[PDB]
Amino acid sequence: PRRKALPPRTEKMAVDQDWPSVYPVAAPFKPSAVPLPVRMGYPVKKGVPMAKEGNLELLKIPNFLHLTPVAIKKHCEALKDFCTEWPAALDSDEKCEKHFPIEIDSTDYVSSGPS
Amino acid sequence: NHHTYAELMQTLRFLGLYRDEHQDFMDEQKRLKKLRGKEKPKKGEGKRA
Amino acid sequence: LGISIKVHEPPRKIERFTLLQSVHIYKKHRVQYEMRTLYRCLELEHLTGS
Amino acid sequence: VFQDDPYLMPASSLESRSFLLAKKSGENVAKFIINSYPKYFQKDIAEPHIPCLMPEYFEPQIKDISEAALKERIELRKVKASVDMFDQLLQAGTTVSLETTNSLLDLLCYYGDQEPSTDYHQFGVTWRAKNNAERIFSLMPEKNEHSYCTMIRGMVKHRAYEQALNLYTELLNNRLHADVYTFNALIEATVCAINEKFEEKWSKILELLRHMVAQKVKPNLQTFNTILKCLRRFHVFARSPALQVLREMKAIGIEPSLATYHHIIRLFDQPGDPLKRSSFIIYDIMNELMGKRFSPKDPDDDKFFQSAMSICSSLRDLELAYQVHGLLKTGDNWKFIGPDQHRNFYYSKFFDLICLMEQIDVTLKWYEDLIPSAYFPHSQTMIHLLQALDVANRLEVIPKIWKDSKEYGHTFRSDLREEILMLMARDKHPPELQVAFADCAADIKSAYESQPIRQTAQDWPATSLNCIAILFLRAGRTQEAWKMLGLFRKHNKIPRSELLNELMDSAKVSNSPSQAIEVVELASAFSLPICEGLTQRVMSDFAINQEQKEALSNL
Amino acid sequence: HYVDWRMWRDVKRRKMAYEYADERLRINSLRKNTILPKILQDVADEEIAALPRDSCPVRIRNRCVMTSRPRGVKRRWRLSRIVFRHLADHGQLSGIQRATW
Amino acid sequence: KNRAARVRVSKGDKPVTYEEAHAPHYIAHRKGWLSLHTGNLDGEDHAAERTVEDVFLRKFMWGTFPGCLADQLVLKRRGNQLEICAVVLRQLSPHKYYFLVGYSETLLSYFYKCPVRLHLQTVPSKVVYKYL
Amino acid sequence: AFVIPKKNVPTSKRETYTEDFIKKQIEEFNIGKRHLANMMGEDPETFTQEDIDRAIAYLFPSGLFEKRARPVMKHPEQIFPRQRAIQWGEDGRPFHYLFYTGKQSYYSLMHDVYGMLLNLEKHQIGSRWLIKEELEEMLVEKLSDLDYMQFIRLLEKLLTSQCGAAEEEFVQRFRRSVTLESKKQLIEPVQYDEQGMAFSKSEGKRKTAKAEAIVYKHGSGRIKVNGIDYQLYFPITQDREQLMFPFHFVDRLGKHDVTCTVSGGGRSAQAGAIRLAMAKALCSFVTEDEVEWMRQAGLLTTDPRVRERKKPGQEGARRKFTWKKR
Amino acid sequence: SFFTKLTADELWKGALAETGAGAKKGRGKRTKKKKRKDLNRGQIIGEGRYGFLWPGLNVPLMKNGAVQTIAQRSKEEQEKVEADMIQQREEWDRKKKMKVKRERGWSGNSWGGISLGPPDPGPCGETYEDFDTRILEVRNVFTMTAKEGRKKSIRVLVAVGNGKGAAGFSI
RNA sequence: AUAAGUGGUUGUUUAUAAAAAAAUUUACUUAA
RNA sequence: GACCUGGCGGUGCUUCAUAUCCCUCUAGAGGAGCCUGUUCUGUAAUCGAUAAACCCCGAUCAACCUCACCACCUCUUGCUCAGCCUAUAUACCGCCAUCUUCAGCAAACCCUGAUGAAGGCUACAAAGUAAGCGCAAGUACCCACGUAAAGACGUUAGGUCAAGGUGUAGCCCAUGAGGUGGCAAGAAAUGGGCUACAUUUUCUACCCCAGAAAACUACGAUAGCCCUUAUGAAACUUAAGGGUCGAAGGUGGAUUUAGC
Ligand SMILES: C[NH+](C)c1cc(NC(=O)CNC(C)(C)C)c(O)c2c1C[C@H]1C[C@H]3[C@H]([NH+](C)C)C(O)=C(C(N)=O)C(=O)[C@@]3(O)C(O)=C1C2=O
Ligand SMILES: [K+]
Ligand SMILES: [Mg+2]
Ligand SMILES: [Mg+2]
Ligand SMILES: [Mg+2]
Ligand SMILES: [Mg+2]
Ligand SMILES: [Mg+2]
Ligand SMILES: [Mg+2]
Ligand SMILES: [Mg+2]
Ligand SMILES: [Mg+2]
Ligand SMILES: [Mg+2]
Ligand SMILES: [Mg+2]
Ligand SMILES: [Mg+2]
Ligand SMILES: [Mg+2]
Ligand SMILES: [Mg+2]
Ligand SMILES: [Mg+2]
Ligand SMILES: [Mg+2]
Ligand SMILES: [Mg+2]
Ligand SMILES: [Mg+2]
Ligand SMILES: [Mg+2]
Ligand SMILES: [Mg+2]
Repeated sequence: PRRKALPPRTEKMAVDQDWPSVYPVAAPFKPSAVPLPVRMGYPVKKGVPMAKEGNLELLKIPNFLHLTPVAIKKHCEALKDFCTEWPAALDSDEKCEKHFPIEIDSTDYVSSGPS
Repeated sequence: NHHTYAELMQTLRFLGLYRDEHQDFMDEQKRLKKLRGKEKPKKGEGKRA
Repeated sequence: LGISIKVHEPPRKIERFTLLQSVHIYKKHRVQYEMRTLYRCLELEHLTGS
Repeated sequence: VFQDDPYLMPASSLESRSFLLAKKSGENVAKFIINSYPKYFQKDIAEPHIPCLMPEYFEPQIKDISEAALKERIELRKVKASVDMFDQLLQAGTTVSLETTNSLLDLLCYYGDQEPSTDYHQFGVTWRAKNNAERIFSLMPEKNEHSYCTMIRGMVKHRAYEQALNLYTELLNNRLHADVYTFNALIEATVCAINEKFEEKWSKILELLRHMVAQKVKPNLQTFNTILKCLRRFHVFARSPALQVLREMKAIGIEPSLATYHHIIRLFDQPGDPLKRSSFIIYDIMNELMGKRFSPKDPDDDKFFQSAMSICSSLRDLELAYQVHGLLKTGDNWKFIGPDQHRNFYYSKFFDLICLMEQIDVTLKWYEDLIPSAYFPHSQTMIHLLQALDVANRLEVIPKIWKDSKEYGHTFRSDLREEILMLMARDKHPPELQVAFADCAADIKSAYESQPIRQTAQDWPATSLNCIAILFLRAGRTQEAWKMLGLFRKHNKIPRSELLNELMDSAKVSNSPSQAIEVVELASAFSLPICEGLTQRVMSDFAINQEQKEALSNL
Repeated sequence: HYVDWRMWRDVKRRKMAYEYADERLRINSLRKNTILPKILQDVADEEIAALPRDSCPVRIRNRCVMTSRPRGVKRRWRLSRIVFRHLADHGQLSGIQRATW
Repeated sequence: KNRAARVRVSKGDKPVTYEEAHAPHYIAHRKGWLSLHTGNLDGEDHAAERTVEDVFLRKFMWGTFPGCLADQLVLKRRGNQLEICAVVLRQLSPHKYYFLVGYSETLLSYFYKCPVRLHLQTVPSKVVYKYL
Repeated sequence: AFVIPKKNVPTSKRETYTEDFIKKQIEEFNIGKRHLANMMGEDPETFTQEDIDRAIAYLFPSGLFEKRARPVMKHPEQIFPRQRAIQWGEDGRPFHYLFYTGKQSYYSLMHDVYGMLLNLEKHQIGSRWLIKEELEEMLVEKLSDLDYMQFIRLLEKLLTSQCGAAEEEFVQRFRRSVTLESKKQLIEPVQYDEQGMAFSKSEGKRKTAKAEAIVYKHGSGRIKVNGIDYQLYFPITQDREQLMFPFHFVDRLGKHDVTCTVSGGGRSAQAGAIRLAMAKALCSFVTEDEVEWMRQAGLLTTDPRVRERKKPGQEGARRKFTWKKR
Repeated sequence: SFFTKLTADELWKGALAETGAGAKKGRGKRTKKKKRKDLNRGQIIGEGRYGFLWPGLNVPLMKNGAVQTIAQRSKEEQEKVEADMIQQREEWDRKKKMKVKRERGWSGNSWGGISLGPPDPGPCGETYEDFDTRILEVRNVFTMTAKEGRKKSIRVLVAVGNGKGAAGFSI
């Protein structure tokens, strides 16, 4: 015979699951793993936007499914541990430049590529 | 580096791991011309001296 | 994370340039292209290195 | 590690294994090409530089005869190049450093003068008496302690115990102390060499310990683990000595690793009914190890959990299994569960025990968590989940269990495709369940029809056939149920008494005398002893006189 | 395996020009001032005029890297207008669209 | 008449994909970019080197998965990473797909000196937007 | 027998959305609606459509200039085209007595409205006749423009004659509503400075020039453009005549003080931006009738005439290169 | 250059020259017509010139329950594989040079008398397998158009009949 | 109700075809 | 002989014509010098475009390079599992011109014509229903406006084998590859542009309330000579500046372009 594809696992997903476990990091939109009936595509006349499956328009979006509000709050809790506290004495900019007269500026440039 | 892009993709074809539709096309045409007798003459040992 | 943050949109940049539309002649016919660069500045304030 | 497509998702444990080998196979072909054509991959674009995405060079690039050039062949583990260069270098008469010679020996001994195979260009004794390693030692003018030690260790791996012991004698003749590793290798040699009883081996062991103490050699974890590893042959006489060893390490300060307990639990778990002695020890071990983060220290640390779980399941200790599993899930301990074999074994046993000894609701919770997230079931572990559902009198789930059975590659498994029917047909049920099981029934019917085993031999368990028929009747597909009758005669599979008995009701519900006659006429042809009893009921219930004589005349 | 012999002649020019750049720089510096004696600058003139002609950087031509075209190349992508458009028109250049205003 | 990247009308019988069905004047309007990196942004560098890499990969993938691709690649870049999002068909053995994923990823990571991933999305048949 | 190649005439899959198909879509939307609220950490029971749109916009961000090309997750009834229900049963008899006209809905309506007019004989702003595209959706029948026009004629003929409450509510089914925008100038708040002086401030824009004016309720006629007297900032008279224009028109030369700032453009576009900014700020201190007259004098409109781009292959915005016949 | 190589679709479209001004108005009068060959037809993924055997692609992944390693066919063995490939191509081409015997009607080159088989089955299961269909006349008729010019249509006359009294004809 | 001459040559419908590649061992360590 | 469809008519009528007809409005081109194409002449010395729809066109660009040209001197499995800017754009893909400052092209049916090529219109309706593709809608830019963009099927074997690729034919000690040097001029004739001929001007100051100039260095060259500088290895040539020099020109014949 010819290997048949299993059904999408969105059906086995609980309407109350924790979504952050499904997409922990940035990953490309997978129709079989996202339980949303989302459609995209300029519709033909008397037609509907195209279904998620095989929809190359949805695969061209840089999606934010790995950064839901839930996920962010959870993430930032685990990261409060890493950050230290601003000197409460340095309330205003007046106080900043009283105690620290020099300011050093520098820029970092984030860009995609091998180098 | 055009020497690297052609030489890599040439071995990948000789290794069986890359299909070169263009080189397949040109091989077919070359094969047919040979049948018609329109084959490249041997260098030096040509019709002329 | 308890950081003070303000956001504004710096105005966009649209870089356009023109090319010939045909391979050989027809100088009066061009294709024009652009690249939009959109911006958002996150102004964070009073942070420690960590 | 798998691709997340409905069509590339593995759908069985075989695929789970096969798909990862295919991905790894393609990586070898890449790495084979990358290393065979380095020039196509020698253009570094990365900043910062990535050393690991560069090609590798395995051939020694210095052909001059010098001490430095020797190191390359040794570092490059090129046994043939080193010996050939060594021969020429020796003929030149130049001096070879003791350290350089020692390193050359390690490579030759470690691999037994057998070149490690890479990319492209078992039963029996692999060691050969006329091997170059032996010759090199003779040529070696000076032989230090490492020379003797390294040679013995390799002999152990190649089963050359007898001469290794003889070589150990020469070391003693030179009044040279051996290292910890030499002793650890020797311990296995003495025990594996001869098949003497424990007491004889025990005495020999104590002799070496006295040598170890006399030589002021401080033992390692491996030192003791080797003992426990060898003591598995004396599967009952080494039990008490083992407890001495365990307590001794704790005294010295060496904390037992997972490999230690692995040897222990294997040793104490022998074929026996009570196994209460073992039982106690297992329990104590787990109590000792509760909430203990482990680090890899012994090569056998990975085999613990599979053994632990096996015993837990053999003793049927659900509360102990939760402690074993509870330990695996602490910190980074899950990394010790070992290869795929170990992992299936663990989860297969662990879950069998759950289905048997746990509440059904909690079994379904563990069913959803473990499968296929962590474990691709075997055909059997579906049966156990079926049985556990029966014991819990939860047959509303059997339909779901059938779907999953197909989705894990158990559509054709004979054993499984029967139990489901039996349980679904054993009893009558409310209309809903009856209908529900009838839909599942037709689904399994398709499987029996399109059996791939049919190419070999089509099997049709009459019991399975019965269950189907019953369920089709309870739904109303009498016509389809009647088609089964043809199949019985076709496959020459006599129906079950219960199927024949229930066939009477089918005619009564339909109130179609014509069909009722057909059932009896066919059953009578087979002269089944149960059929005769049915004929008496039919003749009393409904039977035309003219039709009776026609049946008799055939006899 | 370059697109043609005109590209191949530019590949070599770019490579030779790179080899001699430090020498050419040093010699120019001598002859690009009023400080040094003219008898010395005149020697420098001779010296740099004797370096191979294909090390002279003005002889480099920015050809389409795909088709070798010597004119009509956008320098940010090193492609001719014909080749640039073909990728731009299929959607294959990140962030580049048709301009309308 | 304009020709660039237009599929002509034909006779109502030509299957075309959403991608193919849209002309270049729809590239920021009704459809997106098949590649996404930072080279072509104002102030950014290396647009040329990104472009040569993208022309090779599309060619590389087309011949490496012969007859399998059901649409165009989506090329993504995030920092050091490269993502190749193919939509393939369901005719090749999943064993062969896994071989090719492992092969292509490995070979491309050593060629372009970066982590390269390849996300397949199988479809039964080529998704038809319109019958031109 | 010559076998002619069988043409795949029905290549184009025609839109066929069975009622069962829709219900399976509404099911998936409800299930998906709950997953969406779960991801967003919101209450599945109060997740409105506007929460679906906000969430989908964030999770699948697209800049595509057309909204119909962006990702969407809507109720299947707002997405799929409404379709006519099966018009005959299993026996094959159509359910409507006007089936065979092809337009049972349109001619049913026409039959009804005609009767309503017939019975009447036996008895004796802000709203718009729905457009055709609307009636076709109300009737689900592709309709001709001449059909529509004939239909509307009956309706209007119905309005003319006396109608009861029952008839009027019928007509209203086809009379839509038109919100009417007011062309009435919005008046700027009167504010007060530290010294308690009343002023209003407004903005004006002319070409690339932008002006901000503060008009004081009381003053002498002092305009100070960018800190300079108006006569010195605008040495050109035409420029000064433009600043006079707002105040002269309402008879208020010499009654107000103005502080403006302008930037961009050239001198005369600056004069016209300041004119507009001053006129708008001045609306707070005149009557509503005077504001309307100022609107009808063209003093309160932004001038939209701005420089047009040059086109390629031309000399200018409109100017062409010389055309050479031969 | 690797980057100047195009796809088979682009290559055949240019080489075949199905479109162009030649096709229009019968300007091109070269009867000889090439046909597109799918050069991917007999191609196996993983099969190359050097004869390497890739486990999991070109050869089976597992042998005797063990994972195979990279292997390469012998030179003598590879010759057979390449020689066999040539044979299949030739025989595949052989099938397409065989001329089919078209049963002739009133004349060798005439459409009259040729049979078109039974009428196509109706929409609602209506069937016409009783009826035969013979062509009576094929004629290229022309009209003139403002844009193109000589526009060809085909007028065809057929007759249908079951041989039991029922018959008809249509254009 | 003015007057408006000319344009070498040449040119069209001969008949249909198709592929697949693929599936034996479903869980240890161990010993003689 | 008689038709059908189209074209065309110095064909009728009726409407129209939008910087899309005429009368109208504004600024120009055709005369001068200059700049830059083309042709023609020349040269040993490239190719392409060449009514509209070629003529500052391929070129968002040639001192060498670029380069394809000419002369001379070299090389021969040759950067390439060769190469060819050799022929054929009338074999083609690719990308376009043109009507188009269009609204039409239409598969599938049904009907009409005695079942001919063909044809299919009436709303108080009389045989057409039509999916698709254009137009439209939508979107870009500062709006519902405008400008872009879009703009089918076809027409002109229209342009482009010299962007690249390529069918067919040809070259393979050469029609290929490389080095050195060189041409790329003007009797002229014409296309497009720039600057002028001045008083609504010229020069300074200022960038809008000034002073001067104004037919002998008035107005008027961005042209010639001289010098310097910039870039470059190379500049009598390319560009910038300065000086010198004050030419033709005194609002341009037939005709002709653009703009709401
Ligand atoms: C000899 N004539 C009949 C001809 C022949 C060919 N080519 C061949 O016959 C080639 N034969 C080979 C293949 C070499 C054996 C031809 O290729 C051509 C033409 C005609 C020209 C005419 C061109 C003309 N102008 C530019 C000189 C023109 O203006 C038009 C026009 N329509 O206005 C053209 O059609 C023209 O440009 C053109 O295309 C021609 C040819 O194509
Ligand atoms: K050619
Ligand atoms: Mg155009
Ligand atoms: Mg202008
Ligand atoms: Mg004459
Ligand atoms: Mg004529
Ligand atoms: Mg006519
Ligand atoms: Mg002029
Ligand atoms: Mg002139
Ligand atoms: Mg020329
Ligand atoms: Mg020419
Ligand atoms: Mg030509
Ligand atoms: Mg012409
Ligand atoms: Mg040549
Ligand atoms: Mg042409
Ligand atoms: Mg063409
Ligand atoms: Mg000709
Ligand atoms: Mg508009
Ligand atoms: Mg336009
Ligand atoms: Mg439009
Ligand atoms: Mg031509």
